[PDB]
This record gives sequence, C-alpha cells and structure tokens, in this order.
Amino acid sequence: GAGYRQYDALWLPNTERPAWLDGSLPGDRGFDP
Amino acid sequence: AGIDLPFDIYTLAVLNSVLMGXVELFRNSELDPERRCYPGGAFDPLNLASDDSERTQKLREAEIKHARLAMVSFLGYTVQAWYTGEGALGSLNKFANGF
Amino acid sequence: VEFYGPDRAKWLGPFSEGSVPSYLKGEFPGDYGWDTAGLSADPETFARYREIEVIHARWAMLGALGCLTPELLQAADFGEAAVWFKAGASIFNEDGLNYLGNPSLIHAQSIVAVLLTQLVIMGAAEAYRYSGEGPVETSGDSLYPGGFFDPLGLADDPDTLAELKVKEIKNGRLAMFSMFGFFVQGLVTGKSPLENLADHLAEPSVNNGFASATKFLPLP
Amino acid sequence: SQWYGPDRPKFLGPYSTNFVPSYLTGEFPGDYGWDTSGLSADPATFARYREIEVIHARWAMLGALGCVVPELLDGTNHIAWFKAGAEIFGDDGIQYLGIPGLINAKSIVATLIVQVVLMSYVEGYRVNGGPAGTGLDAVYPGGNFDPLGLADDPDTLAELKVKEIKNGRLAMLSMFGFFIQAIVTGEGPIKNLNDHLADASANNFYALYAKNLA
Amino acid sequence: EFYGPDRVKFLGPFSTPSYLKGEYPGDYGWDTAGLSADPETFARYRELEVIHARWAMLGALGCVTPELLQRNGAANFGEAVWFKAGAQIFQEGGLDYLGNPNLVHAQSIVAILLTQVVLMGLIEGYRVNGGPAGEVVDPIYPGEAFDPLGLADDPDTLAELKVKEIKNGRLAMVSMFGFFIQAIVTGKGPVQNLSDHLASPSTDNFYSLYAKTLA
Amino acid sequence: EWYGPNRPQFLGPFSNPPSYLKGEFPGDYGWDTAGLSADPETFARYRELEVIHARWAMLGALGCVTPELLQRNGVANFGEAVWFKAGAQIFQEGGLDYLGNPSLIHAQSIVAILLTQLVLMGLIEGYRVNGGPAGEGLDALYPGEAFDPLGLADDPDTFAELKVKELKNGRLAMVSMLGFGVQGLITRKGPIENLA
Ligand code: CLA
Ligand SMILES: CC1=C[C@H](O)CC(C)(C)[C@H]1/C=C/C(C)=C/C=C/C(C)=C/C=C/C=C(C)/C=C/C=C(C)/C=C/C1=C(C)C[C@H](O)CC1(C)C
Ligand SMILES: CC1=C[C@H](O)CC(C)(C)[C@H]1/C=C/C(C)=C/C=C/C(C)=C/C=C/C=C(C)/C=C/C=C(C)/C=C/C1=C(C)C[C@H](O)CC1(C)C
Ligand SMILES: CC/C=C\C/C=C\C/C=C/CCCCCCCC(=O)O
Repeated sequence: GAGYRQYDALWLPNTERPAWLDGSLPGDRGFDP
Repeated sequence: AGIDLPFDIYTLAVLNSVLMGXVELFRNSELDPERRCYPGGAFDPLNLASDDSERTQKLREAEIKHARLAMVSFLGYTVQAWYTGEGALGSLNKFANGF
Repeated sequence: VEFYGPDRAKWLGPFSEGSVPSYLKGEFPGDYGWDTAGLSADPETFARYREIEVIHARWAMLGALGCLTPELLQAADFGEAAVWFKAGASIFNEDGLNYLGNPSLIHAQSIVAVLLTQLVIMGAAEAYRYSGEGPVETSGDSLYPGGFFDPLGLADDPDTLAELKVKEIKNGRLAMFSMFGFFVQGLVTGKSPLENLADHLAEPSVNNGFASATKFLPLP
Repeated sequence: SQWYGPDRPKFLGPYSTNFVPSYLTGEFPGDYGWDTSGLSADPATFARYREIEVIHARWAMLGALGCVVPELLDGTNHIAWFKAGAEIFGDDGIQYLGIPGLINAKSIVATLIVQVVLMSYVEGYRVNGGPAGTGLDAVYPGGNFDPLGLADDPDTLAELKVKEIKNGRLAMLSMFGFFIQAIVTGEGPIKNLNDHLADASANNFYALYAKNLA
Repeated sequence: EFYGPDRVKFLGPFSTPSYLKGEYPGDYGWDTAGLSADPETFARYRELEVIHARWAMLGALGCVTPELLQRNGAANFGEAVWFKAGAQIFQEGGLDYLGNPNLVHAQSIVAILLTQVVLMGLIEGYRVNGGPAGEVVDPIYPGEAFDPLGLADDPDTLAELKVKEIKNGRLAMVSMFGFFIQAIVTGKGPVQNLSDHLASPSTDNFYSLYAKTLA
Repeated sequence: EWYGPNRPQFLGPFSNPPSYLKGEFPGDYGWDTAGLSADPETFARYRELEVIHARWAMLGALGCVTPELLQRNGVANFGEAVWFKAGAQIFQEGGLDYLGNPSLIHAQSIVAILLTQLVLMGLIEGYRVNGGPAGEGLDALYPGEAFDPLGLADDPDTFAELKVKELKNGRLAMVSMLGFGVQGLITRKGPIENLA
C-alpha cells in the first residue's frame, strides 16, 4: 500500500461513459466521440 | 526463405483465392453472434478461455489491446513505407543512422 | 525524524513495513530494520553482532582518517609512502620512518621489535576490554565505558547520549562503506583514492568504474 | 504426495534413515534432509533461508538459460556469457539478435540508471506488495503471476513446487559450474562442451588445465 | 519550522507584517512594499508566484539541456544556444528535433504559431475552468489526475513538497533572470560562460571584462 | 583440571566464558566471541564438524610431510615430493610409483582412481553416518569397540584426557595445515625447504 496511488478508467480523466456503452464488453473504455 | 517453390504464380493466385474463399465461407456459417468472435472448439485446443470465469475476461482484454496496438502499428508500417520508402527494420536503421 | 520506536526511519522507505523482523523493535541505535537473512534471530548473537559492528565501525573511522590525512599533509615529503597501501614497506627502507619528514622522531628500522611491542600492548588492551574491568573506573558497560574515555563529559544526558550513539553508528557505517571502497579501488586500479578522485573529476564520462572492466577478463 | 511426510527421499539414499534432523519433518518442498551443518535450527532463519533459496533458484534458471542462448546464435557471433558485457563499448553498441537498429545501446550510465529505478520499484513491490497483488504469499503469490492457472489444485501446486525447486537447484549448480569453468578454461561453456564431444579422452579438465593449476 | 509563528524568517536572527501568519507555503515574511496587504490580492499574487515558479523551472531546464547535450558531443542541434534556437525555423531544412531529419522537420512558423496558440488557449481555459483532465477545486494544486504516482498523499508530505516546490521555483526564477541579463551582456551561452569562468576564475568574470564597458 | 569451571580459558588470567559454555564438552576454552553457538543444536553440529576436521587435518599433515622428508633424507626418489605437487605425477610417462618402485602400484588412469575413491569413500561415509558392518548402535563421535583396538579409552578419566589431547592436537594440526597452504602459495616451494 505504498509507492503508488490507489486510484472504472475511461479514455479521459474526467468524462462520462456513453449510454450505449455499459462497460460489459471486454475493451470497453467508453470511447465513442 | 530462399527456397524456390515448385508452383507457378498463376496456380498460386488461383489457389490463394479458392482457399481463402473456402475458409471465409466456412467462417461465415456461424449464427450465434457470441461464437462469431470466439468459436472455441478446434480453435481452442488447450482450453484456455473456453469457460465463463474471470480468467477468460482477462485474456479477452489482452487480446483486444494487442489487436488495437497491432492495427496502429501496421498503419505506421504503411505510412513509413509511403514517406521514407523503407520497411520496418529499414525504418529503424534509417532513424538510428540520422542522429 | 525519530530514530526509536515503531515509527522510526527504516532501511527501505515506504516498502520497509513488509520486511521488518519481529525482533527488530527499534530499541538500539542504528536500528533500521535491515535483516533479511535472519542472522540475528538469537538474542545473544544479536548482542555479539552489535558489539562487532560497533568495534568495526570505530576501527573503520580510524582507518579512513589515517588513510586520508597523510596524503593531504604531503607540508611534508614521503614520495612512494604517501599512498596508504604503499606505506607498509617504507619501514624496510634504510631511511627510517621519517614521521612528517623529520628523520629524528621515531627512526624505526626493525620489524620484530615494533611487532612484538604492538602485540603485547594490544593484547593487554583487548584482554581488559574483554574482561571489562580493571585499572580504570568505567561505568560497567563494555560497549560504552565512558568513565575514563569521556574526559569532556559529553555523555551525561540519556537522550543526548542516544542521539550521539545514533549519529556515531551512522558515521561508523559510512566509514565502513568508504573503507570497503578504498580496498576494492586499491585492488582494481592500483592508485591512491585522491588520485582516483582527481582522475574522475578530470573527465567523469570516461574515467569511471566501467573503464577498468575488461582488465579481469580471463584469457585462454 | 510421495515428496512429503516421513517417507520422502533422502539426500544420502538408504544410508540416511537415522540421519534426519528433528526439525526437517518434510512439509516443505525439496526436503531431502540435508542439514548437516545445523544452520536452520531457528525456524525464522529456516524460513528466511527457504525464501533466499527459492529466489536464488529462479534467478539461476534465468541466468543459465540466458548464458546458454546467445552463444548458440550466429547473429550474436557465438559470444560467451562473460564477454557480452563489454559489447556496449563497441563501435556498433548492443544490437539485439545481431539485427541493426533494434536497440543500439551505446551508453552504460543510461542503462544502469534505468535498471536501478526499475529493479528498485519491482523489488520494493515484491517485499511490501503493490499494484500486482497485496496480502499474497511472500514467495508463491499467484494471481497476476499465474495467468494460466497451472496450480489451481493444491496437489498440482505441490508437485510443481517440487519440480521448480529441483530445476532451480540444478540450475544453481550449473551456474557455479559456469563460473568455475570460465575462470579456469577461459572459454564459453558451449565451446567447452563441443571440445569435450570432439575428443573426450584428450579435451577435459585433468588433461589440459589441472597439471598447471599449482 | 517553515510553518506556524516560529518559522525561519527572511533575515534570520535580524528579523513582520500582520497578514503573514505562517500558514501558506514558502512564507519567509519578506513583504516590505506592502503590496500583499489585501487578502484577495495576496491570493492572486500567490497563484502568480506558483505559476511563474513552475514555468521558470521548466524554462531553466530547457535552456540548459540542449547546449549541455551539444557541447558533450551527444547531438548536433541547429542552434544549441537558447536565445539563438528560435531562428532554426529560418534555416535550410527547418527545425529538426535533436538534429534528426526524421523527427519533427518543422518548416513553417505560421503553422507553429497557430497550433501553439490554439492548444495553449484550450489548456489554459481548462486550467481556469476545468475540462477533460479534471474539475477545478484547488486553482494551483489539482492533484488526482495530475498526481498519478501519489506523492502528495499525506498532508505533511504535501506541505513539505509545496515548500520544496516554491523554493526550487524561486531559485529557478533568479537563475532565469541571470541567464537573461548574461545573454543581453555577454552574448554567449550560459554553460559557455560557466566553462569560461571555471577555466580562469580570477581573470574571467563580469567585472574583469564587462564592468567598464557598461558605462 | 580440563573440565568444570576450574578449566583455563582462552585469554589466560582473563576469563569471561559465555553462559551456554559450561565446559562439560572436551576442549572448551570459552572462545565464542562471535556468539555462533548460542543454539545447542548448532553447537553440537559445530563440535562434530570440528572433531572430524581435526582428525582429517592431522592425517593430511602427516601425509603432506612424511614423503617429502623421506625424499630429503636420501631414502628413495619420489616423482614429486612436494605435497601440493602429487597430482602432476600421474601425468608423467612413468605413471604413479609408490616410493618410486614400478612394481608397487603403477597407476595410470585418473578416472579409475576417481571412481574407486568415490565408491569406497561414499560407502564408508554412509557406514559412519548410519551404521554399517563395523557396529550399528554406537556413538557417532566416539564409536569405540572396533575403533579402539588397544582399549586405552575405557575408563572415564583416561577417556576425557585422551579426548582433550585429541582435540588440541587436531586444532594445532589445522593451524599447521593452514600455514602449509599459505607458505606454499606465497613461497611456491616445499614446507621443509622453508623450514631449513
Ligand atoms: C536473467 C537475466 C538475463 C540477463 C541479465 C541477460 C542479459 C543480456 N542479454 Mg540475454 N537472455 C536471457 C536472459 C538474460 N539475458 C534469456 C532468458 C534469453 C532467451 C530469450 C536471452 C537471450 C538473449 C539474446 C537473443 C540476446 C541477449 C542479449 C543480452 C544482453 C542485452 C540485451 C538486452 O538486454 O536487450 C534489451 C531488452 C529486451 C527485452 C529486448 C526484447 C525486445 C526485442 C527487440 C524483440 C526481438 C523480437 C522481435 C519479434 C524481432 C525478432 C524477429 C527478427 C527475425 C527480425 C545482455 C548481456 C543480447 C546480446 O547481444 O548479447 C550479446 C542478445 O542478442 N540475450
Ligand atoms: C544445502 C546445505 C546444507 C548444509 O547444512 C550446509 C551447506 C552445505 C552449506 C548447504 C549447501 C549450500 C549450497 C551448496 C549452495 C550453493 C549455492 C549456489 C551454487 C548458488 C548459485 C547461484 C547462482 C546464480 C543465482 C546465478 C545467477 C546468474 C545470472 C543472473 C546471470 C546473468 C547473466 C546472464 C544471463 C548473461 C549475461 O551475459 C551476463 C549476466 C548478466 C551475468
Ligand atoms: C573458534 C572460533 C570461535 C569464534 O566464536 C568464531 C571464530 C573465531 C570464527 C572461530 C574460529 C575458527 C577457526 C579459526 C577455524 C579454523 C579452521 C581451520 C584453519 C581448518 C583447517 C582445516 C584443514 C584441513 C582439514 C586439512 C586437510 C588436508 C588434507 C586432507 C590433505 C591431503 C593431502 C595430502 C595428505 C597430501 C597430498 O599431496 C595432497 C592432499 C590430497 C591435499
Ligand atoms: C480466381 C482467379 C483470378 C485471377 C487470377 C489471374 C491471374 C493470375 C496471375 C498471373 C500473373 C502472370 C504474370 C506473368 C509474368 C510474370 C513475370 C515474368 O516472369 O516476367
């Protein structure tokens, strides 16, 4: 518990996942501009 | 690998077209959308990710990340060949011998 | 930063909490929690190792000071005796040990006499140290006598004494590391440490430790 | 199963039925009952020695493979394991597999600093725990370090442990052999094997080097 | 030290405004002109000081590094000296990063300026308002996405690191000013001046060759 | 005299033995400045190692000194009298002759010597460790019986005296063997040559 930060991770530090991408698929990063 | 093949280029072209057509027609025969991506069976002889668990999800994540990385890498291959006129190792050599 | 208790500085920074042995409770000076081989899991062996470490640290500080000072004073002239490892055979030369250059101070010429005198005096000293009691009125602590060897009375406050203990185990350990470096450099490059420092300062890019790397290569 | 308990194989065969220390019960892998120095009487020192032995075994297997492999390749000029370090000072630097433009490492301080930082971080993570796993076993963590799940069954885990520790011990012995054989002969282990195979009676230790070793 | 009422002042034992209460990092109690007598103006000045410190640290590193690389025979830049490095865009082939023709190969100054203006404006608007990299809470110490390694986790370590940042930034600002006035006076590179001074400290200095020519 | 608290220590009049060193075992002079024997099991293993090393050291010292002295006494011409040069005799065209007589051994093959020594030494070591034909339920350190044909060490007092003499003679032999090694390494000559 040292030497790093504890910190779902999306393609931007502050962004929201789209409605049609619910995160169930493997590579789902919520990336669909 | 420096070994001359016993086939003619016309025969090779026809064979490539026929074999690829047969393989892709076999592939298209599936109807389940999930098994259209991960057929399993004869294509998973070692039974690594053929169940429903956390171990298969990690393997699928790794596969998709490798797929994306290789796609970008081959786009880079093509663009480098267009611009500099070199291959992959050739581009590495040209970059190294330019400092 | 405190050097005692469970919240003291340790040997691995943030990663130390996962490798701190149970018996290393930080009740002694220089306790950083570094024991990965379990060599001090026995309380008696821990005390013996502490004694050996402190004595070695003191001797290493003395050795580092006595290897550094004579080269700077050369205010004097020695020639081939300036180097710390090259001064051993200076007695065998038919000039005597010209202390500070004056050939009238000790004028040592013989080996057996000085050797035997050193053996007897240091045998008496080390036997008294092992006994811990004798002609001198010490405080009874073998590691920290204090009674006679502290004429300035710097060890009077227990907390100040503990801080001094931490500081001098640390100075001693730095001296041990530097003395090991002195030995290895002497074997490898065969030059005085000051000469090595000057050569490094001349061009540090090429005059580093990896320049003399292929010299140990075993040829067929 | 046969590697644990009071009936495990001993390091002296039938001649060590009664020469077994009391504390070497046999619940740990690779327990052949070789402690004829009394160096593991204390359980804490025993556990620390076990961890050191496993780590050394893994490092030695990696080192043996990485000393053997570059000598067998034409691209690397069949270089010996003890001569590959100085290639960074060559006019071409270090080029992986002999292919130009692969790495082209010419600076030694840069590689040293990178190795120091990376090894520091990974060793600290191993000792204390980190992003790759927390609260796991000291020597056999698993989890992110067992992607294929080869040791889900505890019996399979024990058998693999015995196999690993034995391969590691063999690799440690082979690495010590590499060191001594490089010191004495002055040539690579693969060249020594080839010379021995060419003429076993003539090309050996006693016939060439032992006569002038003292 | 460095906090509370007993911290080290800017004159040591010879040393205070009432509004400098030893709460904010890097407060040595040196405000003689009374320019920070207003709390709002004090906050604005603190923010400008921190931003200037970070920018000056980056500038000092970027002014030292290329000339150091060039003078050691590690690269062949178009113009190693920092004040002459902006004219590389007017050379024959343009600007090449580290001297490699296949790295940047910038040729047009108009495109450089337009792209820089757009990107800098977008990111500075994000900094003052909040955008893709996070939402503004602390105007100068965001953290979260800008502290991935998590070094500013413990508040005590956070305060210590803030003090260290502000002091290294002040030193960087002083060195930036020195670099500027040396360029406007000597006309040569900074590390060049350092090497010249190290060659002959007694004879090579500002007074020996430039004090009399100033006036 | 040699046992109990009345025993002399390793520092003459000064005597600060450790707590665990009670002097019951032979050759206890209270020298544990490293504290290595704080555990009884490690102490016992170290005692066994010390006695075996001592015996082997005396045997090796005698085997190192006797042939070279015999050669220098004008008795027989050895192939190489120097103790650390006996291995080069097997590579001579004349082979290995015991005392120079070609009809005694005339060994030629190093491999055969290696194999024979390996099997014999392994068998006798296993017998010593576990218990073979020469007694089974005997002491590991001092089995006696077949190993004391003269029966000198029968009563407790003579047994203890002879054990102490054994241990101190073995310690002296180990010191002498180390001196042999260092002298040979530095002088590149025989030991008796250095003595004379
Ligand atoms: C245990 C630790 C260990 C250590 C410390 C070393 C240390 C070293 N190795 Mg060895 N090695 C080891 C284990 C080890 N090895 C093992 C297990 C193997 C078997 C795989 C090898 C096989 C090996 C080779 C084949 C080579 C070395 C070489 C080297 C040297 C530096 C190269 C370098 O680090 O690459 C930098 C780090 C890497 C991880 C590089 C990997 C990425 C490369 C570019 C990928 C190549 C694959 C790619 C698909 C292209 C190939 C296709 C080709 C036909 C075009 C250095 C002496 C090199 C040398 O020249 O030595 C004389 C060398 O050529 N090693
Ligand atoms: C058991 C017991 C018991 C009793 O009681 C006591 C006694 C007897 C003491 C004991 C014993 C012990 C032993 C024997 C041990 C051993 C060890 C070893 C040998 C190790 C090694 C070990 C070893 C090891 C690790 C090794 C390693 C290695 C490595 C990494 C390498 C690397 C490399 C490579 C790749 C290549 C390149 O080019 C170079 C380098 C970089 C160099
Ligand atoms: C006591 C104590 C205490 C504390 O606590 C700690 C301390 C201090 C650490 C300790 C100490 C210790 C010590 C000192 C030890 C030592 C040892 C030795 C030296 C040994 C040897 C040892 C030695 C030995 C065995 C030897 C052996 C030998 C031999 C066999 C030989 C053989 C041979 C011969 C015949 C001849 C030929 O030609 C050759 C050969 C083949 C070679
Ligand atoms: C389904 C099959 C469809 C199309 C296949 C058609 C053609 C195959 C290609 C033939 C290439 C012939 C090239 C003849 C000249 C080669 C070069 C030379 O030898 O000079």
